[PDB]
Amino acid sequence: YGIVELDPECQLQNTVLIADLDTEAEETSIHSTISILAAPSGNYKQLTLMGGGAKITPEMIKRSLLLSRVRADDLSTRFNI
Amino acid sequence: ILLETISVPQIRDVMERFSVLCNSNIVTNSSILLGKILPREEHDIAYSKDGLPNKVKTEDIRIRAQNFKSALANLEDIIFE
Amino acid sequence: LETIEIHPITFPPEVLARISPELSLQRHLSLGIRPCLRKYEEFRDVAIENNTLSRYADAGNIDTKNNILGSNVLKSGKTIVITSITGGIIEETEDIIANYASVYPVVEVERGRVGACTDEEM
Amino acid sequence: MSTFIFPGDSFPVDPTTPVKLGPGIYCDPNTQEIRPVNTGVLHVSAKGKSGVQTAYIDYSSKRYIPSVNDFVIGVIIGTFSDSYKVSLQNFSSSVSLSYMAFPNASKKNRPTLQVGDLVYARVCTAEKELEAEIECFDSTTGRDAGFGILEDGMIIDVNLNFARQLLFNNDFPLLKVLAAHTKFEVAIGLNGKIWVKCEELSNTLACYRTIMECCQKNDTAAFKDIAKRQFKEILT
Amino acid sequence: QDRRRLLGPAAAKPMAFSNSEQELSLHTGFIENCNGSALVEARSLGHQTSLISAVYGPRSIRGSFTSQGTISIQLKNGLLEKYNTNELKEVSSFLMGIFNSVVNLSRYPKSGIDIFVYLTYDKDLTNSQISSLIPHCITSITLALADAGIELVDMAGAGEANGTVVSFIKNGEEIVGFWKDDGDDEDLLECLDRCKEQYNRYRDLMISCLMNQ
Amino acid sequence: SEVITITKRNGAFQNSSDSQIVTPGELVTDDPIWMRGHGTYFLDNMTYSSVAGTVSRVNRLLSVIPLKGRYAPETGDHVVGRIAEVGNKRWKVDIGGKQHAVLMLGSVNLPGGILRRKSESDELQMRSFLKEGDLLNAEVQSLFQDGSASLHTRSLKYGKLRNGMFCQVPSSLIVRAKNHTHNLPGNITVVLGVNGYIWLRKTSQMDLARDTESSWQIYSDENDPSISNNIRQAICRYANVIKALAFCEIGITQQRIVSAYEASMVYSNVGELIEKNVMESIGSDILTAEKMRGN
Amino acid sequence: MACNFQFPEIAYPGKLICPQYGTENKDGEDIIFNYVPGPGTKLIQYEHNGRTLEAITATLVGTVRCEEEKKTRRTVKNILVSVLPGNDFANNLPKEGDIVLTRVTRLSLQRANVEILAVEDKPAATFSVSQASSDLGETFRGIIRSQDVRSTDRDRVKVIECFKPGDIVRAQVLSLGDGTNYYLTTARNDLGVVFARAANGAGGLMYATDWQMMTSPVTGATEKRKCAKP
Amino acid sequence: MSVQAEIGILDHVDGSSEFVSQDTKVICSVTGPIEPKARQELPTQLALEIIVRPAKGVATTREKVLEDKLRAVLTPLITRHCYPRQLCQITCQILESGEDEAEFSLRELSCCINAAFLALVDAGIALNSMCASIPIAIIKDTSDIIVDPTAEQLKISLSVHTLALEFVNGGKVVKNVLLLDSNGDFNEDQLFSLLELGEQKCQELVTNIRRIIQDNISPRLVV
Ligand SMILES: [Br-]
Ligand SMILES: [Br-]
Ligand SMILES: [Br-]
Repeated sequence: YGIVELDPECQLQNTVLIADLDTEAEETSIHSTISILAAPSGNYKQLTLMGGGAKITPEMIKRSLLLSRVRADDLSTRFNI
Repeated sequence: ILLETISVPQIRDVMERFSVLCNSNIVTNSSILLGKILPREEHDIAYSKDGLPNKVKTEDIRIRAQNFKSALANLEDIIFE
Repeated sequence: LETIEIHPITFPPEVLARISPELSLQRHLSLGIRPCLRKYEEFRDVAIENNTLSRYADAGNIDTKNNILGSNVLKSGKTIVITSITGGIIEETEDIIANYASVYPVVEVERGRVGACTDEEM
Repeated sequence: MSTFIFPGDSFPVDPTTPVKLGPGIYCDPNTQEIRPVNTGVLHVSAKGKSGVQTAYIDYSSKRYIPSVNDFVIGVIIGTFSDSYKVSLQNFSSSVSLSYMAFPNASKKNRPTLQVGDLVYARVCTAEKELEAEIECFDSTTGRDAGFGILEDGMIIDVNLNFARQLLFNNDFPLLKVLAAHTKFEVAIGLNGKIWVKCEELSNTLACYRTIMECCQKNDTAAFKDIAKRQFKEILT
Repeated sequence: QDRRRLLGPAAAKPMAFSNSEQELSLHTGFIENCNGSALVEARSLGHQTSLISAVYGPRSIRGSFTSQGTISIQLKNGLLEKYNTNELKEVSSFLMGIFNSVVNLSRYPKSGIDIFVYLTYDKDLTNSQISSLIPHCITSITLALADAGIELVDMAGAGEANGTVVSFIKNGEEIVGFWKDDGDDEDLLECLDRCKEQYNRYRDLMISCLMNQ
Repeated sequence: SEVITITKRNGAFQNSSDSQIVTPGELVTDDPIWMRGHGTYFLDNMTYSSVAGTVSRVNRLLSVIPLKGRYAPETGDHVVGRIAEVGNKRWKVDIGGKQHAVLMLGSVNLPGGILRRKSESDELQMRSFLKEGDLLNAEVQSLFQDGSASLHTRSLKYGKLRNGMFCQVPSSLIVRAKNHTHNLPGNITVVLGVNGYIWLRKTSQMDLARDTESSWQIYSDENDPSISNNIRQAICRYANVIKALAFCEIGITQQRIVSAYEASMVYSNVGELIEKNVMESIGSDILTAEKMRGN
Repeated sequence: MACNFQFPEIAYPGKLICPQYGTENKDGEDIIFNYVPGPGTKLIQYEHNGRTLEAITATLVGTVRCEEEKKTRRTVKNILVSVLPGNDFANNLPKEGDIVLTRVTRLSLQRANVEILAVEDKPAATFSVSQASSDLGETFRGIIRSQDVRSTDRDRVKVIECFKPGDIVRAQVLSLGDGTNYYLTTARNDLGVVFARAANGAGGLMYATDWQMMTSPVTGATEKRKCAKP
Repeated sequence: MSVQAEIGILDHVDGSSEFVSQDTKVICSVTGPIEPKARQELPTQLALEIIVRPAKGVATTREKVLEDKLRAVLTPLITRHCYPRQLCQITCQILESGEDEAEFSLRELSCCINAAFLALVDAGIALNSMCASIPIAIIKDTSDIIVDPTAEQLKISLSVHTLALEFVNGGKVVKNVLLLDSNGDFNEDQLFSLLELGEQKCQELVTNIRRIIQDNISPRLVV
């Protein structure tokens, strides 16, 4: 997961949590990131917090942990392995 | 040879021999191992409050793409200082 | 009392992404989306195929000239990952870490280059 | 006991007061806030100085960074088409010394400086994202302002603080305690280089050893004794 | 052992165990990392092969200057069947000669076209084998180059018959490469005909793939 | 030897006014008055040799001329060179010395010549005049401090080479002369560079006018569209006899070449001139011919 | 801008398109069509029936397009035959005269080193983005000399006041140069710094208010750069 | 939290330090800003060359991970835009593991972060703020959260943690969490209890570091 601050001078037509980083644009410009290894049981095996950009708040951590569980539940049961 | 050196009967001759040459030259690729998995297009999912994954439609992403392109080009607006 | 208007130079999404990745990100985020055309909390889908490369793929017709014990071909979005497990044997002579083993992985990220192992792979 | 400041700490001076920022102090281009980025003693100039107060941080360092109007000691390490390639410090980015940056310069006659020569020069331009430049003359008058080649002698490595004190502080006893032992001429560079030359090698060597030890101890009330035992030890 | 990889314990020893004409599958442009890519899978008798090609170029070459482009081809061992590095180099050289006769190099000054062919999955089910993989490599490289947008004089294809490999262009009129290991004596004419039949079939499927897909 | 001549040998890796010869470290003289030149070094009164060669005394300049060494460019030499690289506003051309010679953009004749107006696009389009691999005539205009040569082609005599073939001999076998371009029987012309680089081409109108719209095509890679086989087979023959003279350590001159060319006519096929015994005899016949013609 | 009906619609590498020359009869006069090998095609000499023949052959996979271009008595129309695929920096490699979008990587006292990121295509305008990586030096590098910065006063030009590291400079190709560096220019009104941030990307967005001055709407602080005419 | 550090111990480096926590001793050196290699050059920012050397044997992929995590901490700390197209070499020589290196690298990483920071301070390189790192572990049966655990405590641990925070305002305001490297079995409640106690001991460490920095550097400066 990644955390970015919305820049007022870039709007078309205040932090945001982004899930599953892809594309050069996100890998290059997002310096606050979270990596999780979550077991479907409910516990966690790995939790990496790297805050080089926006401040990593407890809310951002909790939301990430929640999504990691939801993602883990999906990946574990999907392919019946 | 060069242009102007060549005459009209010579051109129609060339057109003739070409038509002769052109008209003289005249099972499905089912997967074996990695044929189903590798060329598979990108799909995206969203996890609702239920924790269940939800399929994001392809055309939704295509429209999402073309709408941004119009909002970036035409909807560039004017910057006042 | 000096009021001046400026016409901002615009660029196609692909050009902008190459010119300024940071700006390309912020532009997308202002419309609730991301440069990869996904929303803030949308994950990439996942498709896998297990044991397709293993010698134990067909229980009826076990391969003889194969040493792969297990395998997995995974594709998520546009990225493809191919994993194969092989084995070896060595002579030997609570929940503490001293009672657990691991696998020895060699990852290769094909990026069209040739040479030593990158810092990414290591 | 001194008033130490650390990076990230709140800047004492208020925005209502016009402040000229020196070394150690950083003005964030994005948030416009003024914040200290170096560790040391904060120095703020008294008010009344033409309505502008100068604030900076004295921090310990030995890696020189080129700034305009600095007297430095460089060494010629290369000769390009229109300028010299000169090193102000080992492993640092090279500086350029133009062939026209000399007294009595001409497009027909290049200077006679060879690679390996020491030059006392002044930094004329020091852009952050560009190769810095030095000059060996006065840009307005055209004369040599004591700039140019340093014949023979010995050069000494010294931390930027020790060199700055030796050049700008008159209360620094080092030049005095050395004059009480022998005659000597000295060039002082803000890039942490000190050039010393006497009539005899034994005296230059004695000066070298004193300056080295004094730089190491950094105890002002001990320079006279160090010079005493050094010039004595040479006599043996 | 190695300070750049995790190869495990040294006292460990690898596990040793005791005791139509062709079916094709073609796919192009599935690797976003490069300019052109291809997937070629073939199944026949007691041997199936799944190889992947990837073309990187035209990219920068910071050395002197060249009026035309420079092609490089590298074959990599896959997961299952391994080959000698020498043998992979030899095929690479043989492939370089072929595509230096097909790629319109004049259109890419001071540029480099680096072509990678991954011998991903080569299964030997028989309960110099490299000769039977060569025509599939040429097919993959041709597909990848065309998918990359690199100009080609003609669709280069090939065939294999009794250890003899020969690649054709121009409806099989001319030859861009000839390879022969083992085989028999005075069997040149028979091999040329059999390979041209494979060349024609491969070329049709390639064009069908480059168009419809 | 119908197809290939293979000479064999067993049990061996290989076959096995006086000029004063000196070796490195050898004492040449002990007279401090001497001015020490190349090939020497000194310590007080003693002058030693740095190379293996013959002691040379010109006036009060003592030097030792080496037995071997690369071509040393003198100012005013007529050399043939190949463009090694192109940069900024100059070319670097391979002459065959220790260093590449330089050829400034202002030292050549631009196409269209005196009528051409100066353009700042020429320095960015130098590759349209002389690119890597091109051969050319050039004169050693000046010399650098180390000894490197600065070339120039400011003449109709000098310029890009075509309509022929290249071959090279050791520079020691070609000396300085009044002129190095020569016309030979068979309608071919030789260009004997002092550096040992030789160019054999079909005789052009300029080559004839030497002893008796075109300025736009002085850098064209295109050859003469009409070159007869008799000229081509002449070039091959002249090439082989030059290699034959070189094989026998015989100094190449315009007379020696023509003499060898006519003497080689004994052999029907031109390819017979590549064999050792043929080369040795041809060179030997030239030396003996000069013997009984000189005395 | 219309090919004859005897031409193929789709094309793959090796497919014949048309002879080198064509002709027709209109209004009692014979019109001569001079077909020129364009991008994606090449004149190839084939043999058939014993007599040789040179015909336009497609070298790419895509559609065939034709366009007329020019720059006793007889009339001749020159037609340009090309093949367009149907993003790809390949077929549109930077050539002399082309306009490109570059990024300044290093400034020197006499020149400005950049890397080509995209090339302008010929009829908003279209672009072809280089897919190469700027992290591995995979991108074609170029050089903007000090005398090619602007048109007026090319003798006295300070590089530090024209460009800055990270700036996105729109330039035009002068020559291919060597294998290392292209040679570019910005000596026109629509050339120069197009996109930039204050303090080398450490600040906010700057727009080209003046042709020689870039300002930030938020901070108000300005910087001196050789900007493209707004 | 009885750590001990020394500053400016190396002669041929712009800055150096020696950080010691229990048995874990790491010496660090920093040279910069200096001329960078072409492949290292960054047009606008400073390039970091980060090297980690093990106490035993040669550098392997293990230390390559230590270099990577140490990079994540030092990168946002340094005001890199002050040094465009320039290089800063940062070398860490772990002298004593203070832990079973075959199982853990916890204490070595924290000690490298603290030492690198101190070396950057000594070298006089522009820093946006301060920083402190501590190793934390959770024991098997007791499940207690032990800050700065011993090697023997690690052997009987269920999870190991590296916490490095970014401090401003005289070491009182946590600007951000530079690095949190949690490994092993743990739940959400344990995580925040870890972060709460971890922040306290980190803040105590900065205060101690600030003391060490001033004690060593002030004699060099003038009043
Ligand atoms: Br291992
Ligand atoms: Br030379
Ligand atoms: Br202009």
